[PDB]
Amino acid sequence: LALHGAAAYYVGYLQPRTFLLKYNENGTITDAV
Amino acid sequence: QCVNLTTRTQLPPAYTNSFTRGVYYPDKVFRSSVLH
Amino acid sequence: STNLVKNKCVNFNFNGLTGTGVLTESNKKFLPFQQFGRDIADTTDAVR
Ligand SMILES: *[C@@H]1O[C@H](CO)[C@@H](O[C@@H]2O[C@H](CO)[C@@H](O)[C@H](O)[C@H]2NC(C)=O)[C@H](O)[C@H]1NC(C)=O
Ligand SMILES: *[C@@H]1O[C@H](CO)[C@@H](O[C@@H]2O[C@H](CO)[C@@H](O)[C@H](O)[C@H]2NC(C)=O)[C@H](O)[C@H]1NC(C)=O
Ligand SMILES: *[C@@H]1O[C@H](CO)[C@@H](O)[C@H](O)[C@H]1NC(C)=O
Repeated sequence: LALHGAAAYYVGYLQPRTFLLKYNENGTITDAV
Repeated sequence: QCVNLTTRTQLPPAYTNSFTRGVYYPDKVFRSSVLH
Repeated sequence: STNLVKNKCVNFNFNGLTGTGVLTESNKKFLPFQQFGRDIADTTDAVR
């Protein structure tokens, strides 16, 4: 961080999972299960 | 040189919830109009 | 490398990937980090 200001940060941890991803007609992921 | 910062109030840690966050593209193949 | 010929069935080699078929102009827009496009049956149907 830096010193002299308003900041907030969040940390989470990844696990091996199976996801169902949705691709629209432009190729972007818009939803997941 | 290293300086140990003082004058910092200690507080209990805080938690929150991730609402369907953290999804990334698994590979580099283009796909469209599909459930994968 | 040879010339690019369209609208005819032609054996093709793209960056080492070989196949047969007919090439047409596409409206798909690839993000900069991708090179091939694949359909539901997982076969390659688009190429930059
Ligand atoms: C900030 O505080 C740490 C203590 O957490 C100091 O590190 C210690 O330094 C002494 C002397 O070099 C060592 O005997 C200890 O083992 C160190 N402790 C740890 C946990 O490493 C550090 O020197 C301080 N920084 C300053 C005074 O600038
Ligand atoms: C998120 O995780 C934290 C850390 O495990 C949970 O905090 C604990 O909650 C239980 C039950 O309320 C307490 O008995 C523990 O003392 C808490 N630990 C700490 C370090 O505070 C928290 O409940 C979890 N869920 C939410 C919604 O915050
Ligand atoms: C897809 O691309 C078209 C053309 O750029 C754009 O108009 C549209 O908003 C995009 N998104 C969707 C969901 O169709």
